[PDB]
Amino acid sequence: NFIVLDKYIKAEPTGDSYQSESDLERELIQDLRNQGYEFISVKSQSAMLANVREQLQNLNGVVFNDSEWRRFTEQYLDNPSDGILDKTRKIHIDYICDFIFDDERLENIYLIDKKNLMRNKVQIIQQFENRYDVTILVNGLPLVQIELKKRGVAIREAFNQIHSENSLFKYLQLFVISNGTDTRYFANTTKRDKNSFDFTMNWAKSDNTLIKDLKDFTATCFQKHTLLNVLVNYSVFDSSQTLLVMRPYQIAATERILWKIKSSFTAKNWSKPESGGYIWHTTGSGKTLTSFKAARLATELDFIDKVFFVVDRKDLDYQTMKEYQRFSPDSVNGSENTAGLKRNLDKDDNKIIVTTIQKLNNLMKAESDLPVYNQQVVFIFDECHRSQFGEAQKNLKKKFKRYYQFGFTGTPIFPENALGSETTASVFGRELHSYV
Amino acid sequence: NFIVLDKYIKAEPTGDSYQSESDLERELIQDLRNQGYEFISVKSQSAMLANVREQLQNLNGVVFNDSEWRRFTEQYLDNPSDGILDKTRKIHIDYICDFIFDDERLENIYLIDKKNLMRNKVQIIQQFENRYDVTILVNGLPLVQIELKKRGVAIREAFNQIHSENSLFKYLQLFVISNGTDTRYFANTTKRDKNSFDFTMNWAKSDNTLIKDLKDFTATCFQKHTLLNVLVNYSVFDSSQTLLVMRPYQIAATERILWKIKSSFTAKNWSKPESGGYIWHTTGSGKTLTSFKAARLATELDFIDKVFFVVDRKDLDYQTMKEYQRFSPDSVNGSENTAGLKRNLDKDDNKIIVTTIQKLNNLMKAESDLPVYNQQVVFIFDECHRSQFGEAQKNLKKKFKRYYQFGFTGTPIFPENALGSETTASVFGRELHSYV
Repeated sequence: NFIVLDKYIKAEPTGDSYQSESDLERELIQDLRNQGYEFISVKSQSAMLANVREQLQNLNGVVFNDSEWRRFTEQYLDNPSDGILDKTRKIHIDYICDFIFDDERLENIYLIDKKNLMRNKVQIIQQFENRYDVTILVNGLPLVQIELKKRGVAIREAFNQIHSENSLFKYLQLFVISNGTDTRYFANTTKRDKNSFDFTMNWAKSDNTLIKDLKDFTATCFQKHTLLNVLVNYSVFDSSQTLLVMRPYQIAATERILWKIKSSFTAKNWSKPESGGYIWHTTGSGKTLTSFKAARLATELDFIDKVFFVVDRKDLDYQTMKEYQRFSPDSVNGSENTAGLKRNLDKDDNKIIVTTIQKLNNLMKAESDLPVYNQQVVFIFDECHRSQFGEAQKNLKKKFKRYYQFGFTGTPIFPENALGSETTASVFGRELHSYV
Repeated sequence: NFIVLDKYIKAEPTGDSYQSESDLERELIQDLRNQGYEFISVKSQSAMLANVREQLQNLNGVVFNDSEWRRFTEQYLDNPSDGILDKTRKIHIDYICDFIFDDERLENIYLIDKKNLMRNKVQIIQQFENRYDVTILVNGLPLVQIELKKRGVAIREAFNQIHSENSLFKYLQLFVISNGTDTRYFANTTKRDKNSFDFTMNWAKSDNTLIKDLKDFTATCFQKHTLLNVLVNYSVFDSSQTLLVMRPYQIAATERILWKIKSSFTAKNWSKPESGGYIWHTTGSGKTLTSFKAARLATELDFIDKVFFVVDRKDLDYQTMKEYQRFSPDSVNGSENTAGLKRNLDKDDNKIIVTTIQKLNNLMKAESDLPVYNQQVVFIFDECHRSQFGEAQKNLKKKFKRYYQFGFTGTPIFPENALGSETTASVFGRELHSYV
């Protein structure tokens, strides 16, 4: 089911005292091969590229000769004129090459299969030819680089010590830094003070249970679906350009939201006060980012037709829209009126719509039985049922039925701070995932 | 010394009855390895390209990695978008790639070393994956394709029977067709009636001794310097486009001319009536082509400074010039006057000058001790000492001294036809090479 775990797995030390740099390598290879991986031997650079033209065969089902592989190698996969940024863009944005065969038919060669990601074959290798390196290599390309240390190299100086040929090691998205007792991970940002252990991430369980050691970290995160979802569906290549990786509580809340959608659609549920739910992530979050990944994975999920991330305007429809235009390509304005918002409800393929609740009430109190009624519609609020039970919501319970009404709160109106509005007892029902 | 032989070598049958297609293959491989060749085994297509990045190393003295070899393989040597014509042009015209290293220095990668051609390493391979094929493969590239037959396949139908992958076999310049008794050779022209055995060539000795069998043909022509000179210095890629290969008597006459130059320069000879010489090739020759190769190999020979291929104009300075512009790049007009011809004697790097004898007499009877006197100058006449002993020639014996005065005749004035002028007794001295 989920990605961020709910059950605390068994974590035991298997020493192998962690003042070494090879025993934890062997233990890590043992645990990954227990998790059904494949260890091959490439003490070279070209044979690694020979692995790609065989592992990609199973993923695409078509046969290269050597002559097509010349073109595919030098024009698309292994351009010498490219660094880390465009190659990361090739990982996350342009991951398909529209390749022309010598038989002259255009076929789409993938790199990472993103729809049905079980086909994406993983392998494990280690260092060859600096320090000691283990590499989880996905579909021929090296993606995750586990870098190991000792206790004398503390976690702050672990990053601070060290930050063609080879050019193939510019596909590395992550750098899982660990020593034997603490384990942190991050993406390609290499500053000294700011990109220290504060910007890196403690992987954790659902609520607050942080993970430090290796064996528990390997048992949790390095599953196939888990680590491939962390690589693919939960990382944003911002057009700064900067790769941004979600926090684990963000991923957990997004998974609870999307599984609530998935479990509610299969049991024909809509317009129920228990069909909703709400999240409390207060601040220091990038709630823009969590809401964006929730809405973006909702849009492709094919059960629905419209997603309304909708707030109350006090310079928010200019602000958060500017956030979602930062995550460059696509989000449709609810700007500027209730004439053209209907045009946005006519349009598709860019299904995330960011409007204000006031334009929605101006649409819903009039305009005579809109034709976007029967479609499956997901609301993502801000100032949710833990902040309001507003007149717009009872207008909504009057008009709409096939809606999944979710929301976010910054400070929830609990019974402990019930001075403003009610609690959540008949609007969103249960709380889903929180952070404090 | 020479290329076309003067001594009849021993030709003996070593049967191995020639109703087979494998015994003459074995005999041919035995004879070529007796002539100091190398037989490797490539039952593939890619490993043949692996031979190139090792044999070219000795020829250029520099080291590729795999990444430079990607660029050199796909951009220059093995373009998929090229056929036979541009690849033949790469053999004979653009045989150097100005390659940029990954260390960023421009160095000139050769294909065939043309100045000191002993470095050009040859190998021999046979067929793999049609009929039976033996291939002499020069410096990694396959150049000569010996194709073998039997007696039941007659020499006329031998060509007439059969006229990516592989693309490497488009470097083939020749097709030495033989059966076991007769042996013929030609270049890339594949018509039925016209490009039959008439346009192909009987290799021969100096005067008239034709060669038919294999063992004598292998003992004569498949020497390293002999076959590499036939490939390199005695083939013209005409801008028709058509590759033209010289006749053996043409090559023999050119070699006698150039060795007479080489033996006369080393013994400080000039202005002697025995320092000259003359050729009788009557017609059906392309005397334009023989004279062009004589003058062109004279110009690069570095002993001389000026070459005057000079005739008497009856629409010849427009005709033969049009022939030498057909052999596209470079030949300087003696057109149109004795004012600008002096400009042509000032200019260099295009040392072949085609003027008329009348403009020369207009230059030599006046203009007061020209400054192009002391340079080493080779005259190539037409209507030679076997056709005239003209007043221009005694003006020349008055003025010039450092000249090598050669000439051609169509019908020689022998003593047998001495009605017109004298013989050659004090002008060019000895006859050099003839054909009838």
